Amino acid sequence: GIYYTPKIIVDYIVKKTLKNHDIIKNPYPRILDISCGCGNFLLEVYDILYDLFEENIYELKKKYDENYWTVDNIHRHILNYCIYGADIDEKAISILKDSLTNKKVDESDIKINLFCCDSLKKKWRYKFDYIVGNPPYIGHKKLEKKYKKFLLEKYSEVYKDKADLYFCFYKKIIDILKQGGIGSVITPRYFLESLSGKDLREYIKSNVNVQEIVDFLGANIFKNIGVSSCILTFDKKKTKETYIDVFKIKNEDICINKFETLEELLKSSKFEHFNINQRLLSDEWILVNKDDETFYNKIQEKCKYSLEDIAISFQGIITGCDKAFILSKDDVKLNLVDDKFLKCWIKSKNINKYIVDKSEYRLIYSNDIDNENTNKRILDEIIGLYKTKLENRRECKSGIRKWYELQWGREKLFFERKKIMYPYKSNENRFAIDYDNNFSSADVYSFFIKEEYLDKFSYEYLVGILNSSVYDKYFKITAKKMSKNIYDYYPNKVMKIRIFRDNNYEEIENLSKQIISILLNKSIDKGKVEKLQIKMDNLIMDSLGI
DNA sequence: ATGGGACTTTTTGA
DNA sequence: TTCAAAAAGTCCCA
Ligand SMILES: OC[C@H]1O[C@@H](n2cnc3c(NCCCc4ccccc4)ncnc32)[C@H](O)[C@@H]1O
Ligand SMILES: [K+]
Ligand SMILES: [K+]
Repeated sequence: GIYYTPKIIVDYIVKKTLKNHDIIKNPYPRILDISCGCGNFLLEVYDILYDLFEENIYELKKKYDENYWTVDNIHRHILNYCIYGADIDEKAISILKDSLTNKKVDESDIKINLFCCDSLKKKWRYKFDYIVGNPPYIGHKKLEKKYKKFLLEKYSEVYKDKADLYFCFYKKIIDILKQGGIGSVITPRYFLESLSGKDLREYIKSNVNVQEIVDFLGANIFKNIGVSSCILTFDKKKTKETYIDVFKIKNEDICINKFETLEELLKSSKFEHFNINQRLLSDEWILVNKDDETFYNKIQEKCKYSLEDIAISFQGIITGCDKAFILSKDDVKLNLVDDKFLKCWIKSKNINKYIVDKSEYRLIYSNDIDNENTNKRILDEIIGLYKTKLENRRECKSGIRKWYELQWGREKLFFERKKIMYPYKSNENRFAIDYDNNFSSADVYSFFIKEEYLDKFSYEYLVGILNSSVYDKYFKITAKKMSKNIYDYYPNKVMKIRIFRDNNYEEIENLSKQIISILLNKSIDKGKVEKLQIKMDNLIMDSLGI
């Protein structure tokens, strides 16, 4: 339903927009929260406004109607002309209306600008000086399909495919912000790097000046909520400089109440600060300090190939109901399944650097079951146990897929070959050579080398550089940060990784072969692997001139 | 009970 | 026909 923003963040966002407002020049500022809820932001806006008017009451009295500008009239003026809110939930609006009314503690029917409505559909009849708040976050699975049709038709500039509802709130906030106005919101951080956020990033960069980005990375800002947050402050002021302040957290384990204010935390050693030229932003926003930019640019300039140039990428199997098709390799039910139907099956946790654990699970590649009479035992006793849920998959409702078939069985011959596999979400680079024809779900991605690039790049060389500390840091510069100690390792970024080939190729490959050989023996002395990795990292840093 | 850690399905638009 | 993206993740315990 409704999510509670921490008070320290609310106060920071309100101060960000109002701390330098010239109330003498403009005593009628319009401040709007478009998903105000119970008024976490708007009630704080009231307090800031009240002090602002009271500190300058005599100056306003002298400059303007001296009967209008009294301390006793500040409450009425704020509610009539300054505070605006919208929310879909009428109970929240009712509570906020009482809270705003009780700030005074009837005289005559004071009107409060609170709208119970869908903020994305409301005919907004004027623009606003300042916009603050915390919009709803709803992804592609959890957003109602009927509503998505409206968003795709009307918010197509920021919303396509797997985009999120809060993209549209960025759009609406920008569109109804007054010229010279200031907006400050807390949203998920994912749009900063995600493929879905590309159009939204283009919309922001070309319509507002981004003053500041506070990136909390994987820190837990909302207690008991699995989301990662950032704060964006932007304006429509005519400026020539357009440089962004970026505050990036250093330690994700920090608790947000370290000081009384967020400014103390931002200026502390817990955060790093650097500046980014908004004019230099491409479709991607590479937000790193100068040392990392130099590091990243050296590697990009030195590497003449990308993984996409040399490799074929694919996502793993999607059965659509794992419990129906995935069995423990020691399950007695597998005696019913001819081994021609059985594939080795691994999870993301089975991928280490350079090699995969031995599989403990088997997939029934049910697409190869010819019909329901020749293998009735498998259908009745294993797969049919989940027949109702299997029939509710989209391709079964439409008749594209039989009820016992895998939803997305892919191509078997893609998996039954030497290939490289990596987990879809990890704390570090973990690229392994698969020797055992392992299948996997979508928590593991795979690629193999194009035949015309085999004489330039071997699998052993590739897992060598890809698992190095250099490439771990290099990938994480632009990688999508998901939660604490987790990055997405998806092809839309993994395949952009650039690779090189030079005089160190042979020794890097040989070091990788030694690592693999040690990792695969029984009396495993894991320690020497670390020494070999350090030597390989030195060769790689020498190659890339870092 | 909360807060922190290990781990990751299938729905969905294109 | 069939690809790949998506954390207001999910679930557990001390
Ligand atoms: O969570 C943050 C706050 O945000 C409010 N809020 C959500 N969503 C809209 C909204 N429009 C989008 C509607 C999306 C939708 C479509 C179908 C069914 C259910 C939701 N407009 C104004 N406040 C909103 C919530 O009430 C809450 O207080
Ligand atoms: K006057
Ligand atoms: K988080």
